[PDB]
Amino acid sequence: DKICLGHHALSNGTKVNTLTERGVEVVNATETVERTNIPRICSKGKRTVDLGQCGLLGTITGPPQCDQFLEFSADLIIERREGSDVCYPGKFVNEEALRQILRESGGIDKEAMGFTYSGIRTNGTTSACRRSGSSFYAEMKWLLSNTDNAAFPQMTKSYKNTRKSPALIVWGIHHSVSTAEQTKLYGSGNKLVTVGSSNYQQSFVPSPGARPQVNGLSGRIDFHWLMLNPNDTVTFSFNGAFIAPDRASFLRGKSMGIQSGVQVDANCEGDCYHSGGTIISNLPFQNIDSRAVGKCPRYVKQRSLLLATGMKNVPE
Amino acid sequence: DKICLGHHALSNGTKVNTLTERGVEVVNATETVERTNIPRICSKGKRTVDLGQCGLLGTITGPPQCDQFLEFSADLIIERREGSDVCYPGKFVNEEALRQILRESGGIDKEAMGFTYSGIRTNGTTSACRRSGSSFYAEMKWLLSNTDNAAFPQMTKSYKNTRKSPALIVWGIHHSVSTAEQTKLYGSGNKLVTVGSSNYQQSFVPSPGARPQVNGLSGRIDFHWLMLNPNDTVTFSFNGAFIAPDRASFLRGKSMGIQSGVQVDANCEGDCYHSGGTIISNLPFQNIDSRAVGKCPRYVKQRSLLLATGMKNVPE
Amino acid sequence: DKICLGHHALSNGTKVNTLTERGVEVVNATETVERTNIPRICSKGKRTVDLGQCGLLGTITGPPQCDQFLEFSADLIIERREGSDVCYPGKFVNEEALRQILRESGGIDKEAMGFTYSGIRTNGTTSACRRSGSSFYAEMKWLLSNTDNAAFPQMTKSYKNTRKSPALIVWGIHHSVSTAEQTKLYGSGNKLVTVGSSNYQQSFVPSPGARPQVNGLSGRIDFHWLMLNPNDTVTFSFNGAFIAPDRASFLRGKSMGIQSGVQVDANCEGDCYHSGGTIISNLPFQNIDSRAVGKCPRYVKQRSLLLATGMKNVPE
Amino acid sequence: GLFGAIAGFIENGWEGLIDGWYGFRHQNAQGEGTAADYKSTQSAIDQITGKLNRLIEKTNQQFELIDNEFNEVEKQIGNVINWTRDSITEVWSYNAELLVAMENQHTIDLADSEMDKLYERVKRQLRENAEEDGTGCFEIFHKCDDDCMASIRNNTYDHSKYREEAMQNR
Amino acid sequence: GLFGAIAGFIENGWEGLIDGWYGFRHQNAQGEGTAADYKSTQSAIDQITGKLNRLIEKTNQQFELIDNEFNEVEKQIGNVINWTRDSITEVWSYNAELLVAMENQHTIDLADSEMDKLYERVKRQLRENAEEDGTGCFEIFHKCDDDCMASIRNNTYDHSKYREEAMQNR
Amino acid sequence: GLFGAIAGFIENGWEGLIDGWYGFRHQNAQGEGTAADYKSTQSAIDQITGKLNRLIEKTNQQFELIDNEFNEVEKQIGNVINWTRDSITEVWSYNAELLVAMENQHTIDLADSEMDKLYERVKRQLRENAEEDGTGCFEIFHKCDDDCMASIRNNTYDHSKYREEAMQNR
Ligand SMILES: *[C@@H]1O[C@H](CO)[C@@H](O[C@@H]2O[C@H](CO)[C@@H](O)[C@H](O)[C@H]2NC(C)=O)[C@H](O)[C@H]1NC(C)=O
Ligand SMILES: *[C@@H]1O[C@H](CO)[C@@H](O[C@@H]2O[C@H](CO)[C@@H](O)[C@H](O)[C@H]2NC(C)=O)[C@H](O)[C@H]1NC(C)=O
Ligand SMILES: *[C@@H]1O[C@H](CO)[C@@H](O[C@@H]2O[C@H](CO)[C@@H](O)[C@H](O)[C@H]2NC(C)=O)[C@H](O)[C@H]1NC(C)=O
Ligand SMILES: *[C@@H]1O[C@H](CO)[C@@H](O)[C@H](O)[C@H]1NC(C)=O
Ligand SMILES: *[C@@H]1O[C@H](CO)[C@@H](O)[C@H](O)[C@H]1NC(C)=O
Ligand SMILES: *[C@@H]1O[C@H](CO)[C@@H](O)[C@H](O)[C@H]1NC(C)=O
Ligand SMILES: *[C@@H]1O[C@H](CO)[C@@H](O)[C@H](O)[C@H]1NC(C)=O
Ligand SMILES: *[C@@H]1O[C@H](CO)[C@@H](O)[C@H](O)[C@H]1NC(C)=O
Ligand SMILES: *[C@@H]1O[C@H](CO)[C@@H](O)[C@H](O)[C@H]1NC(C)=O
Ligand SMILES: *[C@@H]1O[C@H](CO)[C@@H](O)[C@H](O)[C@H]1NC(C)=O
Ligand SMILES: *[C@@H]1O[C@H](CO)[C@@H](O)[C@H](O)[C@H]1NC(C)=O
Ligand SMILES: *[C@@H]1O[C@H](CO)[C@@H](O)[C@H](O)[C@H]1NC(C)=O
Ligand SMILES: *[C@@H]1O[C@H](CO)[C@@H](O)[C@H](O)[C@H]1NC(C)=O
Ligand SMILES: *[C@@H]1O[C@H](CO)[C@@H](O)[C@H](O)[C@H]1NC(C)=O
Ligand SMILES: *[C@@H]1O[C@H](CO)[C@@H](O)[C@H](O)[C@H]1NC(C)=O
Repeated sequence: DKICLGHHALSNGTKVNTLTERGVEVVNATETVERTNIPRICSKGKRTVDLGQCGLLGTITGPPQCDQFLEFSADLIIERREGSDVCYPGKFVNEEALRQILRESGGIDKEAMGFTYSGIRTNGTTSACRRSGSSFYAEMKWLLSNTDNAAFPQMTKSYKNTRKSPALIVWGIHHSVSTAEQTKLYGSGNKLVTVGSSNYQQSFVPSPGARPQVNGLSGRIDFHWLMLNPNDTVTFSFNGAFIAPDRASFLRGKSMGIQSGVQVDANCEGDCYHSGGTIISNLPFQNIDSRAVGKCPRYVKQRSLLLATGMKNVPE
Repeated sequence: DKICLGHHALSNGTKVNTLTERGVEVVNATETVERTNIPRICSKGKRTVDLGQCGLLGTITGPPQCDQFLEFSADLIIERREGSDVCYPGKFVNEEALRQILRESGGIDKEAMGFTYSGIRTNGTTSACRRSGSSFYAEMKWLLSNTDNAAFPQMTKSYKNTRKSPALIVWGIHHSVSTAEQTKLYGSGNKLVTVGSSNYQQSFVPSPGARPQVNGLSGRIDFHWLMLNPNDTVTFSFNGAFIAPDRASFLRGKSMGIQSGVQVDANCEGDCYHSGGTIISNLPFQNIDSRAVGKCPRYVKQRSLLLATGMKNVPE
Repeated sequence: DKICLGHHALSNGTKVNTLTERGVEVVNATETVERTNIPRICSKGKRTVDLGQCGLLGTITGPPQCDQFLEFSADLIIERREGSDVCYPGKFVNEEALRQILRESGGIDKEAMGFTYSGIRTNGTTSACRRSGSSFYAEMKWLLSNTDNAAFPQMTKSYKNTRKSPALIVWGIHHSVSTAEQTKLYGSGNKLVTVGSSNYQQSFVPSPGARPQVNGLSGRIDFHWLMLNPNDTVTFSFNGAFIAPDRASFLRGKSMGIQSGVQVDANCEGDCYHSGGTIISNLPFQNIDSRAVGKCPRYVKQRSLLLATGMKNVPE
Repeated sequence: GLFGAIAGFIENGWEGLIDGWYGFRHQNAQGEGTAADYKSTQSAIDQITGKLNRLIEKTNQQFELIDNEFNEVEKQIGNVINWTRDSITEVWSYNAELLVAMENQHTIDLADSEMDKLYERVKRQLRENAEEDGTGCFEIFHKCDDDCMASIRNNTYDHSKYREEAMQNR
Repeated sequence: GLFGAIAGFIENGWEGLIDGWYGFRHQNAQGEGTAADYKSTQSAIDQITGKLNRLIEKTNQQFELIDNEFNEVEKQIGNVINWTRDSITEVWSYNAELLVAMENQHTIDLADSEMDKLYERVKRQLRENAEEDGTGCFEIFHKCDDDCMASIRNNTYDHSKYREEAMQNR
Repeated sequence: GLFGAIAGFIENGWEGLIDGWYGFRHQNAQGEGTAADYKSTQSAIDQITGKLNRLIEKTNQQFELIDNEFNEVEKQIGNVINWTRDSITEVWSYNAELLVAMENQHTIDLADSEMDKLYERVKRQLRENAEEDGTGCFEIFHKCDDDCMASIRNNTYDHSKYREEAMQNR
């Protein structure tokens, strides 16, 4: 007698939100916000450099913890909490900018600056940079006056950049414990250092005085840097207080830099990283970490946003 | 004979915009962009501190106008145009960063730094900080040499942070009218001050010379600051020119900071503020002020965006 | 016997994307992403100033290449790669901020500062600023000591801003090749310069030393600036090393600034510019240059996004 | 709208219908009358109110000051801030404009369909006892007294009890 | 589309119909002919053009340079700027892609419905004088000369004047 | 939904229909049976999967660190960064919420229409050999054996071969 049309249904649907309705039940639905983290740095197929105890800025200056990182090559660079940029206590001026450069550098190649010295010492060392006995930053030279209280002569040193990519130049400035220690090291009087390239002008007079004993030492070393362009020349006028660059750094190519506290894993591949690990997902959004980096789903504040993949559920 | 289906209508609808049409008339509509301002700061239920003539940075140093704000507590902090951070003319280095910290501080608690001094004066005052006769910043000490033209000895002062939250440390630097006034105050010669904590290195040599008579005075005081971490120590080497912190500041919790020129009102509650008052609304957008702060509707450029809440109007 | 309803169609449609489908063919479609560039700066109807060899910051100081730009007026300002801000080698502190101010200035009007000098020279010149023989920056004065090695006295100079808009004040600092050249110019000893306005405090001690021969010269001139408010006064204390402003700059109104390497064209009108030219379009999006400026279509990464303007194509 | 009822095959709306959104207007031997359909009306109201519930809210996300109205921040950082704010303003102004236009398109169509759904409901109730006018009316062959009309309105109308007499009038 | 007419119960479109978007193709004793419906065609064109009017514009909002192509800004601020610009680019690329796909979905469905609305209009005009074919055609019982066909097209066709003869052919 | 079939004139869904999304349930002298319609089912599945293909992806756009979790950046720049990130988070949270709600509205309606399109297909196949029940059923005058029912399902049913006997039962 009769023929009837109908549609499938379940006893119990999945609730989703629409333009007009909160919590309408549908036959099937799926998640659009990723919540699953992988608690490893998934680095399958990538040249990875885990800096460990080496601080990223220490790869340019070379404290003992960074000896195996002086010319690293990488697609992915991992900074660790235990990293330290320094052996002799000190810090870099414009430090975060420099970390950002080095994170995407592809790693670094090193080249001799070509400085020679006459009328001064060049081999200043210390207890805090330990290589079986006292030492110093592997890429740097601590310039002193020939002997205690001797006049450190006014000096003029050049380096031209004969390569086709910008050279990263780093130099330091020493801050002795005393005002009397500045005289012993480089002779008494106000010392001046200046730096000049096509688009750079800056000068630094030292500032002695006591500081807290870091690494058992109360002195500090300032660290400074600029990018010297191809065919550009850079000049260093100095009367003392000055830590001379031995080598220049050139950037290799391209990389991605992350900070993290979890283990490397070459068994999984991922392109979205955060400190707690790797977000592997095809979903358009994620609610794990708003500071995730790489190629990531967009961060949203919602934990879940279900997308209907079936008709509305209208049970018996 | 017949039965007819129909729908309601009005003689005159409300015009709205659609995907295909500008100005289609509908039965009813409602506004989505808020234009109604309340010309008061609606602070019902909130611990509110209206700084009035006290400048927000003056709560850390304590000029006379800020005497009642040295240890305030707040959910909401209001800066006024008439506010002044200084009594003796001067300004802070990194000032806006510090205001941003203090705006969300929840207010401040003060603690003795614990400095003692031997071989120098400690009670420098002036006409511009009036507390029935001359005075000075309530939280600071103006350090001088024992007598006119006397040698201000090289000094080394420490403060450890024994609490579990970062301590805000503030100190000043004086800039006398003359080069001769610098010698009278702290003795002749170039004076050096330096500061060193785990992640901080900076030095300041003074700079005397004449300036415009502000508050009738042509001298200036520099103000400087850093956040000293828990269990970290901070050292001050100084030969003079230096304004010593007596107390350190600790931040209480959380607050919201606003700038405004209208009255406080404890009769209304709001969470979105701008200089002209409070935006109280459930609407998703507002066209009052793009720099409104708190928890606000999103600012849009349109004055009005009507949302249809009825069918299309098709009159007789 | 029968009447049939139908719709038009073509043998071959235009593929577009929908919510459910990639590459569905429709009867007609149109592009929403602009890809057509015009390789000129389309400036019909606009007061245009093409700086050419004049650097934008050079309009404030006046090297010979900028002689015809000392008081320009403009709606549109064009910077060129061949532009130079300097004749005597040097650079500005806070340079990009100043370029941003000048780009939207509407151009500049110049006014005498009103400085007189007693006990010093005022007419220092050089080989690198050529106006048929040696010269100097047209808006500046190179202050020297009366004669070689003579004491440059400590000096105190004021300028009040009696106009209703902020005055841009520029001054320089010289960095001679030698430490001996600093003594010849302004007498031996450490020279100090300071600057003080209602909301400004800064000081600059010079820094001699050798630099690369730019324009055949190894000296450098620092350039410095602040915005002096209406009815505010600014003071310059100086012992030497100092390049004095002759005139102050006032901003005229409003303009738009661009950098470009293509020709001006008064035959076409446009409001969206980039270095390669002008984007003339009514389309909502563009895929030419993400750094385009003016009033532009939004930059998107896609080269093309076709919008259906006809029904789906369902051919025989 | 899409369903071609409102501003479609129904010529126009009724200004006298103050009782609901949709309704019936009959004409028989006892005269004309008009009554509002609750179900259809309520279904449209509920969908529209659900839109409002969704849209009428701001977020719990707090934003603080990053610049200063009494003491201008440094120019470079200030210009970056202004550029960023203006960019964000441009996104929200677009979002707001597009949201409202899309919603309004859907609201109008949604009301259109509810009208159509009521129309088709009644057509189905009447079976072969009536025929479509084309203007939004059903001409009824057999005799519907005011009782009859109320049975249609209240979904109780039995087509088989008037079928033959209506069929005979083919 | 949603209304199941275009690429639905109508097998396909006519390539010979260059006169409008929609139309009638008849077949009688006098032969076959085809004619475009203005009203339906115009209603779809007007809705589509209204979309374009809305979409084809940029804003009056000016943006200025915050970085420098000839003289690189400081690296830190430069990276913040680039990050911000790239973030904004990502929002607009999404907005643009979603806008176009949503509009295109609606445009296709909108055209589908206009086809359906024309189909239902005619069905209602013909009353009991015709029956649905199922392919988008109405088989007519009584004899429609070219005059008759034009009356249907122009909305003047009176069903009662051919009813009995069409009914008798049931 | 908009088309008034699912959660509309069809009272409810069938929990026994595990074969497809849509289907026929018949009742004749040989008893009751139920079978899934492939075409309608597949058309809805294909549209829904096409949505997923569009939506299930992230972009190839890389973002790098602009701040530092181990060594806090300067406060001013840090606050600008946080403000910018939070502003962007607010845009995407909105985009995500609106996208899903809009898609879900369309998905539900899309399924509703496919149900309706199947319903109208069959109505058209049956011609004057059947009449609408109103609950989603077609009462058939003439005698449909299980063969007959399968002809309707498979689109082969010829209305003219049972017409008179069905018509005679008017
Ligand atoms: C950033 O934009 C603000 C406005 O949003 C600018 O401040 C305004 O400047 C105009 C013109 O000088 C004044 O009329 C207003 O009083 C100012 N309003 C506010 C709220 O400050 C500000 O100048 C811009 N910043 C920069 C660096 O150009
Ligand atoms: C910010 O991005 C711009 C491009 O949008 C970078 O500038 C480009 O750098 C590449 C590689 O060095 C050059 O090939 C181009 O000539 C540059 N284009 C422009 C328009 O300047 C810039 O380096 C980025 N900024 C930072 C700090 O990394
Ligand atoms: C910017 O926001 C970040 C978080 O996104 C702030 O850093 C967090 O600070 C809280 C409270 O001190 C700590 O509990 C977390 O450990 C921090 N998280 C991270 C990832 O750093 C940061 O302080 C904010 N920046 C500024 C200048 O306020
Ligand atoms: C439905 O029924 C119960 C909750 O009452 C639960 O066990 C089951 O998982 C539910 N299924 C779904 C799809 O919600
Ligand atoms: C329901 O959706 C999920 C996605 O979460 C999918 O994998 C699965 O195949 C679907 N299940 C059914 C029975 O359709
Ligand atoms: C450092 O170098 C000088 C060279 O002048 C040499 O006399 C001295 O012994 C060296 N000291 C050490 C510890 O190598
Ligand atoms: C640098 O100079 C060399 C010649 O020594 C030349 O080959 C090269 O092209 C120059 N590079 C640039 C960027 O001008
Ligand atoms: C309609 O009629 C007049 C304008 O002609 C005006 O008084 C009335 O407010 C209007 N109402 C609406 C809802 O637009
Ligand atoms: C029309 O909309 C407003 C919102 O602006 C609402 O408050 C009011 O109840 C509505 N009026 C009617 C008659 O529905
Ligand atoms: C300041 O302190 C010194 C303590 O050495 C004292 O001699 C002097 O009288 C004090 N002056 C004032 C005004 O209190
Ligand atoms: C600071 O040192 C004290 C011991 O004096 C210890 O209790 C506390 O945990 C330390 N805090 C941190 C952050 O290391
Ligand atoms: C359709 O046919 C051919 C490609 O096969 C080509 O010549 C013609 O331009 C095409 N037209 C469109 C509108 O795609
Ligand atoms: C098709 O679209 C274009 C826009 O690209 C328009 O200019 C043209 O008039 C349209 N052509 C036809 C035949 O409708
Ligand atoms: C510069 O000015 C001084 C004025 O004291 C004058 O003696 C000298 O000749 C001038 N030199 C030149 C080259 O104009
Ligand atoms: C500046 O002072 C003059 C009086 O010399 C006065 O006319 C003017 O209003 C003042 N401007 C401001 C901004 O206070």
